[PDB]
Amino acid sequence: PPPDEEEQLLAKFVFGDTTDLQENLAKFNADF
Amino acid sequence: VLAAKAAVSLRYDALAEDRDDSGDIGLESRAKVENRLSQLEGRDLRTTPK
Amino acid sequence: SSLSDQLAQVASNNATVALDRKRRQKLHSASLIYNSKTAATQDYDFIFENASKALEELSQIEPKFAIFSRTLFSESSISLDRNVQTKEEIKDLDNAINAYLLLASSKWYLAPTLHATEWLVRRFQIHVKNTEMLLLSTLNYYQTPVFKRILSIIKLPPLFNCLSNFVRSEKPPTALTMIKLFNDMDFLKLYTSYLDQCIKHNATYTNQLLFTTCCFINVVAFNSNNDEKLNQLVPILLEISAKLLASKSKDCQIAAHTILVVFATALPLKKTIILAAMETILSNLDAKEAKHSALLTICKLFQTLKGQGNVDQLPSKIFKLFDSKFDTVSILTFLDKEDKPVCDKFITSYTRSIARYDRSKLNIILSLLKKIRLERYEVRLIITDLIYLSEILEDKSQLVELFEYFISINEDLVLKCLKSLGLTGELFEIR
Repeated sequence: PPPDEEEQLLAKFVFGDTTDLQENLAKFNADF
Repeated sequence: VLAAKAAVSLRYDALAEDRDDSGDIGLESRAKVENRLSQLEGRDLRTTPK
Repeated sequence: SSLSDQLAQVASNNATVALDRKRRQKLHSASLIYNSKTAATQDYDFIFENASKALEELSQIEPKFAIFSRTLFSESSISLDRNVQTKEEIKDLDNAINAYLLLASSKWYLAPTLHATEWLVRRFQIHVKNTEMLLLSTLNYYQTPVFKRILSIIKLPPLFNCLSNFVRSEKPPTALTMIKLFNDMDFLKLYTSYLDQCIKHNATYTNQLLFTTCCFINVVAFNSNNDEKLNQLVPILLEISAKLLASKSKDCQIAAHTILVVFATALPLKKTIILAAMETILSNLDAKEAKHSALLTICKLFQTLKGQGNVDQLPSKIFKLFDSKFDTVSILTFLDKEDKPVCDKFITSYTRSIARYDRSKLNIILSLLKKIRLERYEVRLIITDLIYLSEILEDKSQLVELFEYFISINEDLVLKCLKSLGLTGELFEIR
């Protein structure tokens, strides 16, 4: 019984999840 | 500086029988007056430390 | 050290971490538009909604700012303060902030940029936490009062120390302060680290770039006497010129061109360094608008030097690169300009390089040599190599018209070098 991503998508806003947000913080270097 | 160049400009206008009537000598003056102004604001009376 | 200085250092370690509530009403109350009584009473969410309200218009101007909505202007990116993060996370935060700063450096006349970066000032303390990129991305706007506001808010680093009298000032910082800011050496290592960062990221726009060349050029203006300070100033400017020419951009090309022009005209480099300059200039001369500048660069460049081998022929790689990026008839058009700028030391050096590798277009040389009144030794030094191509290259009618022109103009000069090399009647026995 896994979560989906769309229940994870409201969990990511509701649980205060920053790990995906830290991923996008750590994602990019010289993107052009 | 303007009152200087005014004497150079007015007498270019009041005392020239052949005349372009086109404002060049006044603009030749105003370019240098603006350049004195731009050199003058370039200076600063403060202390600029390194 | 003293205790007090060892403890005021811990102020610098925690200048943004507000512990007492007065430290919050100091640390939150400074921002880019709002007065500090109204800036004191701003909720984070209220500032972020204005941040997105400017950021959406910015992202719609160009899509490259859309990615900071994914990370920096995320709705989840409100509660996170910097000091709660690890330094390895803080490095990526600074990476995002820096890449945003050189990006918005172009768009800074817009009140969208002022309303967007003010939240970043207030959410990430970038007036204090990363102020070197804040100032280096926004250094050219020194007349604009948005920057003048920014000066009253930035914790000034030691590298930007000319403006220690200009934080919380009325009148804007003057043009001479930009030179005295740039007249330091290690400041220039920061400006390389800015411009080289903008080159690989290809975020290089014209107005700031013109301010770059006007500052670097004024540095070599200020170092016209300090030749030893100039000799430690070659590594900082010629690196910026070289890495500038690796750009696709053409304004960057003419920027590096101005750098090389004013640098060679202020300090005579070695000839081989000017050959390196020619290789880097011509090896990226692609677009049209840089060619008119770049021709005058070499026109200045070969005039800036003097020595043994002053007008010697170019290397075959250099000459073939030059005759790829220009034609013959490019210079045949250019020498017949009414501006007619003095490329005197270049033509007499380049015709020899025609006369050794190519030798196919000396009618072109006849056209070339009637165009410009050259220098005295120069024409003689061309005529010696043409004596060499009389002797070893098989004699042809192009060279006959060449030397008939050279008897029409300065026959006695030909007589003197012929008394130096060969004989006179033997030159009649040539053709």
